[PDB]
Amino acid sequence: GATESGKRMDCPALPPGWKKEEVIKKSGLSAGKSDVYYFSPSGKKFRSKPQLARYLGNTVDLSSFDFRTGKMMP
DNA sequence: GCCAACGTTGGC
DNA sequence: GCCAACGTTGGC
Repeated sequence: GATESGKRMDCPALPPGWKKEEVIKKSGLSAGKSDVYYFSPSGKKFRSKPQLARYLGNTVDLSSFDFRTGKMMP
């Protein structure tokens, strides 16, 4: 489910077609930690909440959006 | 030229 | 001291 890594998965808190993936760092000082990425319906990758907000504009309110989990967490 | 994966760091 | 957010870069 939602806490699987290495798996592209729907993010139901975002508009239709958005997906999320958690990538485990393979090497270096933070090996084993993770980065979370989002993918637009067109497949473009997004790496931060401000980046999502710039792109989505007023079609979403990301104020309570938790980037790491992909859930709204007021 | 693109882009995933690394490391950096300002703001907290 | 941590980490959200991003810049850089080698490998392609």
